[PDB]
Amino acid sequence: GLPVFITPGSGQFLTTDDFQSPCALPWYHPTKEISIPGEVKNLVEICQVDSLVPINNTDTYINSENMYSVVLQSSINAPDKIFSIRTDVASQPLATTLIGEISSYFTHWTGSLRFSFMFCGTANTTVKLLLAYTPPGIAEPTTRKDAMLGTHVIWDVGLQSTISMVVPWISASHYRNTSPGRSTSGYITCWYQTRLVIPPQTPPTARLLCFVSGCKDFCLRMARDTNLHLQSGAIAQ
Amino acid sequence: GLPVFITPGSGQFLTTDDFQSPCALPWYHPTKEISIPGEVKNLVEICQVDSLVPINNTDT
Amino acid sequence: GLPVFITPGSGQFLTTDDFQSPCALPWYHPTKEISIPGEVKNLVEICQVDSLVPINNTDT
Amino acid sequence: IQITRGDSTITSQDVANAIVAYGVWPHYLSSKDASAIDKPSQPDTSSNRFYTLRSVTWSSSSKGWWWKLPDALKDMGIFGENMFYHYLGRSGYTIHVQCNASKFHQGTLIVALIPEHQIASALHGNVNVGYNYTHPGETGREVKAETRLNPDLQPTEEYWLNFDGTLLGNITIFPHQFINLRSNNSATIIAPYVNAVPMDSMRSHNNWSLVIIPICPLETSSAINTIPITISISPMCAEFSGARAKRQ
Amino acid sequence: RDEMSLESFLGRSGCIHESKLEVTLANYNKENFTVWAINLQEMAQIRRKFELFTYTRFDSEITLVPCISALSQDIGHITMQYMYVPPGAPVPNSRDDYAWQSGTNASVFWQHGQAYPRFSLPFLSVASAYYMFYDGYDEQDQNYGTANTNNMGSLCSRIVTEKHIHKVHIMTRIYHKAKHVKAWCPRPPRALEYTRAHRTNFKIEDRSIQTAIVTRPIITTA
Amino acid sequence: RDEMSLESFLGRSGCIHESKLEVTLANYNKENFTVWAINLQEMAQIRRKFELFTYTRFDSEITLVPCISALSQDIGHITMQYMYVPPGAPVPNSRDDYAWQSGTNASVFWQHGQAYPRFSLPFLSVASAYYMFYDGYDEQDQNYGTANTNNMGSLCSRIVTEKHIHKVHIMTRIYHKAKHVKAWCPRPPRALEYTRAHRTNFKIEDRSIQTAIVTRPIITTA
Amino acid sequence: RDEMSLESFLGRSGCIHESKLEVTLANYNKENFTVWAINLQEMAQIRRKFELFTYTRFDSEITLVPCISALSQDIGHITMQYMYVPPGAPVPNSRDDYAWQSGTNASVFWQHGQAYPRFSLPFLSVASAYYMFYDGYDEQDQNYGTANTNNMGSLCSRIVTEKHIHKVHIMTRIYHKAKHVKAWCPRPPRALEYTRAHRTNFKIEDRSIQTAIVTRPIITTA
Repeated sequence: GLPVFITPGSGQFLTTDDFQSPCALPWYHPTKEISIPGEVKNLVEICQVDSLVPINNTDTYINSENMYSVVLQSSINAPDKIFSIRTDVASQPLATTLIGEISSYFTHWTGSLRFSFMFCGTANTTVKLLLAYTPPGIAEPTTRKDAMLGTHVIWDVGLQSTISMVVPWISASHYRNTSPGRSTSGYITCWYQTRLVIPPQTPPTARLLCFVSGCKDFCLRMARDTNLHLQSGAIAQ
Repeated sequence: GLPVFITPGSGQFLTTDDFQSPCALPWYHPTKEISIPGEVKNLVEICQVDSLVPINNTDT
Repeated sequence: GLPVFITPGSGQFLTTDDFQSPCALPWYHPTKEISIPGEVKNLVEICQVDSLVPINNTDT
Repeated sequence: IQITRGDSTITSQDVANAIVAYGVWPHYLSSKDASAIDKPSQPDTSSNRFYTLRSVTWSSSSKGWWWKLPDALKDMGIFGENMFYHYLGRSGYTIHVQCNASKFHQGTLIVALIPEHQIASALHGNVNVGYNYTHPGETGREVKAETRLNPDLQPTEEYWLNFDGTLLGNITIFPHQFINLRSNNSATIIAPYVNAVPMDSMRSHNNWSLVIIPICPLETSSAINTIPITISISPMCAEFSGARAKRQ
Repeated sequence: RDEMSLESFLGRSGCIHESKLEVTLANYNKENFTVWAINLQEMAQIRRKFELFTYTRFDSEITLVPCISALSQDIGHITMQYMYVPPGAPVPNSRDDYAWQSGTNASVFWQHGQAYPRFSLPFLSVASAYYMFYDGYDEQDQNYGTANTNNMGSLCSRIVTEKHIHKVHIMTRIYHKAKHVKAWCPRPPRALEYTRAHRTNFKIEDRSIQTAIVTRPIITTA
Repeated sequence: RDEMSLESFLGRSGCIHESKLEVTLANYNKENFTVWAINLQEMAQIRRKFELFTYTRFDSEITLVPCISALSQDIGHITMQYMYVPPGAPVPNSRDDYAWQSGTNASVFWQHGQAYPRFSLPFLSVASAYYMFYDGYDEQDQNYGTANTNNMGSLCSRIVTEKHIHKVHIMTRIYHKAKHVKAWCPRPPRALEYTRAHRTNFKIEDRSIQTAIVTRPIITTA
Repeated sequence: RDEMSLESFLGRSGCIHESKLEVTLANYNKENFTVWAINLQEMAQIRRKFELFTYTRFDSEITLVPCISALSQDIGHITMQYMYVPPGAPVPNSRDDYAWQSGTNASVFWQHGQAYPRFSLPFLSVASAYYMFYDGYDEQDQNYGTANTNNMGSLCSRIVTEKHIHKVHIMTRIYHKAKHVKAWCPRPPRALEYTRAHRTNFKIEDRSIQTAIVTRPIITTA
């Protein structure tokens, strides 16, 4: 009939192939589709959702909602530096957040992240927090001064319980490896510009929340298996 | 001749497949068809026919 | 389906062949290309570059 | 302002800065999606009003609360009866969570509406959650330390794990709203019906599940150191099918 | 963002089930046939991925990789019969049950040295999607969590040859691939080990709850 | 309603006949060949389906699935010859009968490791349809029920190789598939067990007539 | 000059790696799997050719040539599984590691008598080209010369069958072919023997530096 020449690779089963295959139920007409709200089409949709960062991941608060908040003091003797976290999507604490989890399912990432903060204090409690970003390459600041000498924000809580700041994408290559780096990672440091000021008969302390999501330019490439979930159990039915 | 690549599934016999096959009697011209009354084309035709329900299905 | 005739040479692996092959990472979008100076396209480019001849190739 | 819907009317709802679950507004079942070809009509504004549950007490030790819909409203006048005297039904809601506090109170709540919120059982082994405990009614389910009965039937108490093995703090992937006392004191969520079928047995399947976790503990210097959380739910485009004789 | 599409994330093929069959001499029928209720929740990695959404819909591509092993006495040529039994149809319970020759079921015969078998299945549920989670109960108000509309059928296999049987082992890796995928209502990722199929249960006996969150000594030092 | 079309209901393939052939040493010819008169009434399930109509017409697709089993002494390579003898043509009665090389018959050779044989047959009757039922008699006024125009021919098989024969068993499942189906005059479904081929007989010895109708104690309670 | 194009010079296929696997009886898992980090610098001839440029970019075509050798006791039918693990993904470390069934990796199954396996890989680096040379250092200021962006993944292989294992040897020649090649910044050809991978080191112990330059007695006589 028609002269054909078989090519190297024929008959092989490549788990990542893409060919047609006979339908086992050719006559069956599948149930119609209906309108279910919330269709997701791209994982980026999930990455742009702010999720709480377990900022206070110490042994004391490890398995409680307290691992998601930091306690701000009003006493004059609390250390200037409040908390610090690396900016690599896959590094702790970010790792276990929404964007962190989806990122752990890929090998290359790129883009900017958006950190948002919420002051869980009283309506009369005011304070000035210094939120500073440190580019990759240099070790995180050690004093309020050094911190404000770099890029930062003097956030005045009274009158605005929320604020966001965008960490830019600074890298040699277009996309960077999904695995956490220390010398190749940035830092987010929070400092007391002033302590908590409050009127009489008011809680001397207040909590602080931290959120994170990717921006429009956030993107992932080359899927791998997440390492945030290790299954070593029965899974008995 | 023409470069081809064999796909997973080739040579298999899927009982629900649908492919052509050589005619064993290529020259034979089958008896013509005539008009027989009552052609059925869909089982729904049979389902729309009222039938008695054995309503009194007791042992008696 | 479509009558085919296998030609002598099928299934062989000729190290100098030229056929397509399934991509193992079909979804992966490779890093964009940037402008690196000095692209070479033909070895003749290298042959037209004067180079010193070891004219005095003695043991000394 | 005040949203008056039916013979019920709740004050303090104000502007419309509420969230609309998954961006879809509650709608009546379209004939195209309908199960039994189409039904002549299903227009009934009778079940569309505000049912206000008893206010729950938020103390400095409160860990969380959750209700399941439609379950919570199984005993709420018309809606309740309707879902009891019909085989199938579908409905959207307008949940309205608000708490009374002063500028001298501080705290934060996460009010999330979770679809198909399949709870996890408390114990280890081959156990499962029992019907009675996932259908607490309007009373809801409070996170307690006390020991309960049919323990192997009881659902988990691990609120920080969203009661289902996921991490609280990722719970924001569901339609939600934060209630930061020093900013807002109420949240509102308008959710449409969500399921893989047009209608269902309201008795056996709870589509939505309203969860309320205090992410930032309540603190205050007032005499009574606790505030109330009031919840008002209003059915949206409720539809029913397979009606049966009542009062029989 | 093309690689971040559902098709790319869930549409990859993975081994959803390992099926071993051993030739037994005592009785011809015995339990030589193997029956497995199709379920994509058996593999944790695969499960966690799908459980990222509440509802999913998709077609399937099953590929079979048979691995024959002969301890001794040749028996090189054997014919295998893999059969797919649709949801609701009766499953075989003997190597010679009638099910094996029924025309409503789909079967594919494979004799060693043949290309790996492969076939497709359309969206099977009676609902418009598969439930990844179900806050509902049975009709008996029991077995809460699992959904009956989610049934996908069974994969069966029997050795067709007769006496050439010399106690040989048969391993059949079953690869599944979700095609034309659609998902609804994203949920947070599973943070703990799975313990049961069709249940979000996570508590393990005499073991502390362990998350992916790694603890540090002080929060001022990243 | 597409799946409720005749093509969907009767057009599915099923195993209409199992054909076993065993190597016998005494005589080369013996009865090594196997002859089977094509008949779709042998399998109850398949029969009841077709007997849902009075007259049917359709083309056929025969697929052969050979299963060789070697007890011992190798003999791995053997060539099989399947032959189709049209209605009215003489059937073979020896492994070396002339019929096997005749050109009016259709034969297909199969050697293990080859794709399963398959061929098509056109509507064979001399009438315009096959009779599912026949309220008539023979020309001798006997054998009432069966119709002569309904003959479809025979499927034959012989081992072609010569002495490499070391007493090996051959199983050949024959799959048939009705194509381009047409049916006339629907009839009620068969309610009892079949007892004879080509006869509606239903009475079984020393056994009560048993229907599909399940009895209940009282008609006021469903 | 068409044959002097980069495509012609570097685009030819060559054996970049020899992979031997031997059946070991002590433990089923053992180290039966084989893992190799893809590297085109292992073969001097191939290396010198590429090292003619500073930066290169290209897609790849891997072809596998399996050579089975049975010392005794048959075991003729065995199924091989070759797997490609992308850069950064975890590599298997046991014959039954989970990696072998993961869907993010690419696997190809080969059973003897089948066409040689073959698949393609796109440009893998996170940079815009592969570095043939690197006047740079590690992040730790160590291992200068090698570039991390140059990682190309790993080729793994395991015997899939179970007990039919009768101590047989498996040789797998891996052929690679650079496709759609591009190169930048030509460099002089390597004049000495290579001594290390990823290092221009040339000094060999107790041996004089030997070039390709042949010496003559007098320069007035060609």
